[PDB]
Amino acid sequence: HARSTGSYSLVTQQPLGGKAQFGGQRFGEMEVWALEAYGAAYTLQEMLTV
Amino acid sequence: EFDAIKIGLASPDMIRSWSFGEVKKPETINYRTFKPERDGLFCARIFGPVKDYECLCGKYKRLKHRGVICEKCGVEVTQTKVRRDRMGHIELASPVAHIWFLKSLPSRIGLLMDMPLRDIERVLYFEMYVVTEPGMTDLERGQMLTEEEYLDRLEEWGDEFTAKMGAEAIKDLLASMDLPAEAEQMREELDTTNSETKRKKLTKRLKLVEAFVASGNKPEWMILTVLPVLPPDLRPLVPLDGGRFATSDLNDLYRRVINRNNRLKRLLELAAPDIIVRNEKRMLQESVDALLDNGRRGRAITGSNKRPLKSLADMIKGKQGRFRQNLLGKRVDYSGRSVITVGPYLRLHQCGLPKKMALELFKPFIYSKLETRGLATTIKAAKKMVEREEAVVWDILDEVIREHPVLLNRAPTLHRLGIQAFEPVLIEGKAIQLHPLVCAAYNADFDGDQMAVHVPLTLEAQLEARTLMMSTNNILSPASGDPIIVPSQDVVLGLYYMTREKINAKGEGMYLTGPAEAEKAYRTKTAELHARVKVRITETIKHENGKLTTETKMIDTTVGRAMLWQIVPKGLPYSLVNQKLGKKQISNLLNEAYRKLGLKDTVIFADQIMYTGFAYAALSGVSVGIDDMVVPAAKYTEIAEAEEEVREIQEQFQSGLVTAGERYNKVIDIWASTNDRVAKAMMENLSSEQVINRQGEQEKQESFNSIYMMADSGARGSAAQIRQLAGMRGLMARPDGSIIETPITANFKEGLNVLQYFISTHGARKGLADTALKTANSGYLTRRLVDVAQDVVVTEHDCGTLEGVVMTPHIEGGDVKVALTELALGRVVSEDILKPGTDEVLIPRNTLLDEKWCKVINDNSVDQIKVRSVVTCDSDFGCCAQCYGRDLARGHLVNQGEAVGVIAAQSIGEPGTQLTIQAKNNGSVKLHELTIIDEFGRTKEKHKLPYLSKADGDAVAAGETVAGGLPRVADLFEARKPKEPAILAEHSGTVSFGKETKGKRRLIITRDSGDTYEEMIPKHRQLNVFEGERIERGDVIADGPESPHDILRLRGIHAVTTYIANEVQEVYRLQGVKINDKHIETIVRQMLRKCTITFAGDSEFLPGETVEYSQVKIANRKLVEEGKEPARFERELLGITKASLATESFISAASFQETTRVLTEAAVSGKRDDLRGLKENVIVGRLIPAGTGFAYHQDRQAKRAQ
Amino acid sequence: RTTDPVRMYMREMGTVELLTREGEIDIAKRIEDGINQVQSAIAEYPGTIPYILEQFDRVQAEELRLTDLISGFVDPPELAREKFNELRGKFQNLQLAVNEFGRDSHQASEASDLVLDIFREFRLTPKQFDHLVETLRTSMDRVRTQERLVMKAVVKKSFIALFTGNESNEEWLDKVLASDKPYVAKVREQEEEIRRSIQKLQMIEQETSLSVERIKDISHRMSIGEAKARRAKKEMVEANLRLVISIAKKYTNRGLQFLDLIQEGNIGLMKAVDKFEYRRGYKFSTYATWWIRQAITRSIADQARTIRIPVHMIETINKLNRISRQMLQEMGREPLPEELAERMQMPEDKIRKVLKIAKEPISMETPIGDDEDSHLGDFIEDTTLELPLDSATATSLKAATRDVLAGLTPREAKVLRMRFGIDMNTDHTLEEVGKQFDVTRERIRQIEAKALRKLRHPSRSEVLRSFL
Ligand SMILES: [Mg+2]
Ligand SMILES: [Zn+2]
Ligand SMILES: [Zn+2]
Repeated sequence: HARSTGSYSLVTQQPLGGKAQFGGQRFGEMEVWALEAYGAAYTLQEMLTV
Repeated sequence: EFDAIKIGLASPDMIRSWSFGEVKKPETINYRTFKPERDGLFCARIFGPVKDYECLCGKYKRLKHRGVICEKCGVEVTQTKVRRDRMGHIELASPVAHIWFLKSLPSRIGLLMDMPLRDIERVLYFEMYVVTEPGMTDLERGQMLTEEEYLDRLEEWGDEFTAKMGAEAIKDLLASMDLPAEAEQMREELDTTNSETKRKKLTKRLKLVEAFVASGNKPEWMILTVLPVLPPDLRPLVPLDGGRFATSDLNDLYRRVINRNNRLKRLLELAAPDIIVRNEKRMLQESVDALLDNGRRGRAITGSNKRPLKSLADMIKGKQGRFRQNLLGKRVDYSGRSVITVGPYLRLHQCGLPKKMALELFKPFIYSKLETRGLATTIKAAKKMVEREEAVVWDILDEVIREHPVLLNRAPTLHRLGIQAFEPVLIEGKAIQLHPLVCAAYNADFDGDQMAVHVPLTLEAQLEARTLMMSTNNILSPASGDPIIVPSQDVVLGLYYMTREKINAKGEGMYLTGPAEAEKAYRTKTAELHARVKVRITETIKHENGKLTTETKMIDTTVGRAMLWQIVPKGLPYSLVNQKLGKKQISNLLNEAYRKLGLKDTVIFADQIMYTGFAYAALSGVSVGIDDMVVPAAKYTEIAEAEEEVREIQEQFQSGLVTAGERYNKVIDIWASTNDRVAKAMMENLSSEQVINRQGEQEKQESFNSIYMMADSGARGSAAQIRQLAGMRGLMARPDGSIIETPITANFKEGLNVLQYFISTHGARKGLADTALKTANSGYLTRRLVDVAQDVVVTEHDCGTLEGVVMTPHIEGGDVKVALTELALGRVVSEDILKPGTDEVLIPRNTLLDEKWCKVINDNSVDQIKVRSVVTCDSDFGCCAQCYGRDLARGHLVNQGEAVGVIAAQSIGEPGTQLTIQAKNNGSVKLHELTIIDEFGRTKEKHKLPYLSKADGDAVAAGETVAGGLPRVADLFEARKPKEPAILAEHSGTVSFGKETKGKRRLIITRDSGDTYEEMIPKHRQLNVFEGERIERGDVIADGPESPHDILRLRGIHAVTTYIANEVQEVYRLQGVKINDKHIETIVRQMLRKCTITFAGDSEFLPGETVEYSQVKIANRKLVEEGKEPARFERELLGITKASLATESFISAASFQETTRVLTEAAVSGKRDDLRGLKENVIVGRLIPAGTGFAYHQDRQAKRAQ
Repeated sequence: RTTDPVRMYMREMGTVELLTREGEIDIAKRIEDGINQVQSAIAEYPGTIPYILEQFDRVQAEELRLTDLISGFVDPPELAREKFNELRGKFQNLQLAVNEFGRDSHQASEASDLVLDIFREFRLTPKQFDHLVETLRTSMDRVRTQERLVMKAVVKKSFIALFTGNESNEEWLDKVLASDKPYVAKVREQEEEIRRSIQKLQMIEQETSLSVERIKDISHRMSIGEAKARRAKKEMVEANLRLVISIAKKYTNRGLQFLDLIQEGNIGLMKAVDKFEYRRGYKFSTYATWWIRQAITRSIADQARTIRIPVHMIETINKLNRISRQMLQEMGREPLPEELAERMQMPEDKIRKVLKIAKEPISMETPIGDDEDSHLGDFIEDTTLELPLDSATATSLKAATRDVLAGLTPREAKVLRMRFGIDMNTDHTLEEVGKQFDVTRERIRQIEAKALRKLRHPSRSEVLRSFL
């Protein structure tokens, strides 16, 4: 599965989840901890915001 | 745009100001036109238009009429998204108490008016009256009157007094309070009070009153008169496929509130019995509390589908709450996922990416390049060309992915190596090809595992991926500093096979010009891989100072050893290759290459090592067969002997010579001995063979058995598994824990029978379920560590502190557990390291102890040193570079902005799944305890001294007789109290007995000033102290486990730091996990963050108040600058959970857990959050103040300064 | 001891004893006694009788509804006409008695109580009843406000002495002006305000012609009558609370909770008591059950659905359910919509409209799959959003048409911009496009058409053709 831009949630305005919905992968809390440990502030901001 | 978030109570005027209208009806949408109703929950006049730049009646239906309110309908012609922002309000007929401020213990209302909660609920539930205005009457404010008593005192007095019932009475009591007068009253009484319990009660009440008066909030705002109403698009009512409608439970809760409010308004017009109106007010209160927090008051209301309705608090809080599901983690675009295969041809910086995945992920980039180089006129032309999958699209895709790194992730992400950056190579297929050498970092095996791929978009993200997260940069484990790219499995097996030594192999004794001719001889079938030859080796050594010395010699070696030398980089000794290479040997090769050559040479060497290992493991032809499992002939005879002896001991038991328990114990012992002997016999038979040498006799050689080679090389398997295959399975445990007497006398070669397999299943199920539960336990521990230590970032270079920690080798008996070189590698020296017995300064202060200085210390026999640590740093926020030292993942000094706390938490939490007197040396004897010191001056034996062959200073010769893992760590990090703790000497003084009061005993101690201190000791306590003895502070009175709180209170910071570090490292080292102590010290520093003030002084601190230590330090520095009395404090140890929940930021605390309590306390106190840590900036989408963003935040800290 | 409002409410209504037949008779007698006290209080008002007389004058001319005038006749327009002419005559005897023979004269009082007796034999509609009570209430409240303003201004004993007869008389003002106590100076100043206040009394009194004592007596009688009636009704409903809960027990689990049903039934009791009649000899329970039934049914039809279904459609759905019930039980399978329409004598399209009308909305938290971390609300799209590809297309088209229009002579380019609204808030027709330089229609049309065929030229339209 792969996705560039697709559907978004009604309330949270976030990408959906699952292959059937052409969703996006989840960047959970542990991923954010890993990015913080690396120091990649800009990649983390990209994932959170844009 | 904003620099802080303020929280506080909501006044009715503020709630009205937020609102764009008043919701008057429970109507939602029409059943035919599906349009919103006027004055409903979805009213377009209150919340905004349903269609972009349209109005309900449809007269103004273009952007020409933007901002014009239609006169026929009232809908403002604007965007629809305003329905996600505009709020409404409900004017309640009767006041209603807020559930959070009432039932979240401790009750803020009850604390404020100083009445028990049950009394307040009795008034609220309309059961008893309360006097609001006492007037010229003996009645007092807040005293209860029942209905009968209210009637009698109404006849007695009449209109002189006022008594009310319900939330209105509480509102009048709250509004009638004079907060400063009450505060002065509590201050005076506290000045003239003695009881400690009443001290605590009035301390909390005074804190609440002072918070209210300072924050500007008014207490009566805890009772709601106007209720805010959420925007409709956040509680949508949407058509599903098939014509069905989907709604949120908030709609039902709001409808109930509005219906009951309207009914109450109607009942107050059609003047009704007081009982009916009272019941309706009860309905209104219950409905409002259900809407705000369902289930707190009592029975949770359910829907037509018979499960509780989800309230706003449920939207806000929990694992499913907005904080953890949508703010701290998100689903992201430009992401994909697929199964992972193995790419043995890849380089360390490369990953195989499928073409279709790259086409989907990089689609905007492809569109951009097609538009730029002119084959696509517009964006639909580019879209059509990509959809049709033309060739030029493939060349464009190659050009976009040419040097754009991608991020690969595998869940669970236990540490930062679980996400790494790679250069993609487009491959045909649907599976991601992963470099083998990174699998150990990912914990990835190719049995169905899936990985996620992310595309960094902006230039900053790309350069972060290339510089920080790229696979070639992360080759050292941040937890320990060891290489994490060490080869495994087939690489190890091939390097082992190629470097083995065979007797009388073809081509023995030959003379070879170098590695090239060894290769030529092997390829020409002149000599074998395992022939003993003499080879000319040219070897270059790079010394510590950088000297390069090259020299050639003839060495007795093997053909395979020279062929492997062909790929070894210059600068390394040949002794590293001239041996059979197991896993440890290859790891040592890589570590030495990194230590003496650098990074690029190391990655090239690793790639060549893996290529060569794969090639020669393929060429070896190693295979497993049923004949490779040789069962020793001694096993059958040993089993027969054990069975006969078991018959003999059964006979002895039948004669009454021995009891049942003795019989069980020694039968277990004999079967254990039989298992050990069978294993030894099988190992001895498996590990050797006899060969014919050149001169013709018989010689002993190490075996080339496939299973033996598999086990000995370290590729896969250990002695236990070969024992299970070709020896005995051994004793197995009953599910309760007991060990069955009869073992399994069969291995897996002849096979087990039914009962043996059943006993095997007994333990297999236990193992699997234990793993399943321990995974979750470790995950929760890691989460807790991350939230406690998240705010620790290297903020300075040098703090200018003189404090330090004393470091010595760890001794737990007659042998060293770990040397001082391991403990000191990477730490900065705090106090000057003088040579023992000399005043010369061997090592200056502020020096990083690298490998060379470690060797210097080892050579000069230094026992005790002093180094800086994180706990002793004086930085106001975070730590400095020197107190932390080397960062293990990079090898140099830690840079400014590294999130050392997250690294520490991940390092500690990752290995959680693997978790579950005669002298022996020559030297002198010293008494402190007992210490035996070698002649060099190093203390090598530490032994207890219970209350001796040699006295103090007497030399002792060798042999002289002088005479549960993870729960433990979790309990230690929360600073739990032991169930039966050790009783410790509170003060230094002379002990004395006391009056043995019935129930439990008392003791007294006389201090140096003559004061008597009394201690409360239980009866069942084996006291160690004796009367007339001056016991020091820190001495043990009753033996038992030691509470860390007592250690901190009576011994100091260093003592508790050492205790925690030693116990957690004992647990970790038991299982063979190596974690540096600086991580644990970071966690411990986060445990020491609060102080209780004992002497109030003149600073704005109350006695017995738990405040932040950094704030007190800053205030004391200011007061010393002003020459005023500073505060006296005691420091507290707090558990990771309690320290996390007591952070200065309420956003982080609310996102951690216990959201209701944190939000209620912050709202009452009027707290302000400055967004200083990582989690707060993650939630608001800002750059984290760590790493690349660090500088940015510093700039803002300058701008706010100016 | 308990937190459920249900149990506390039962504790509250269980403390009221159950009534018998004679209790109902006694309570009804108290209610009517209060009602006729109120009616007698209303009748003693000079403007009340003329209102009834003119209402009868209008209705007897066959111009107004008869029910709106009166609701019944007390017996211890065949008859209404005779009774109203007799009432007119009795009122005329009172009118003659009013002032010519003397207010204190026996004629003015005898005719007064006989008019009271005549008016006691009348059952008026509550609407104009409450209208007259509201008028008297407003006048009496205004006199209270004026009196309290006067008392606040003056502040005593002298007013108390002269309150009985000289509360509004100018003799009180003259005596206050004559008084020379130390505090009368400021009072004399306040006299100016009081003058206006007493002036604002004057028309009111001549509107009533009753001075102060008479209106006070009427107000006291009204208040005591209304209080007695209210107490009786409250006792009655507190008695019948148990019948409310009994009947409301039968309509649970229909979207409304038990206590909402109880409260609606309570409103039903209040409305039933407001119009109970014990001359008819039936017990109270029989009449009250019907009204409480109506309360429960109307409330459950109006408030038990997220999407309201009108009452008529509610009965349509219910009776469709019942007919499909009977058909299913009579044939043995689910009846097809054609047979249902045949049994309803309604078109099949209406049956399908009713069947599809509105099933209750599903919750956005319904667990899908065997997961507590899965809800239906996590799979709902945002269909209102615009794809980024379309946004890029819009921007690219903007740039392309800007270039094409810049490839034109300025006048026709600006004409086309005005006519189509490019880079402009509003679109314009030929009129205001002419208003630019010359106000001529056909020239603007011909210019726009020339520009259009000029742009259609294949040499300057390939960049725009790509947007089809
Ligand atoms: Mg796997
Ligand atoms: Zn309109
Ligand atoms: Zn420091």
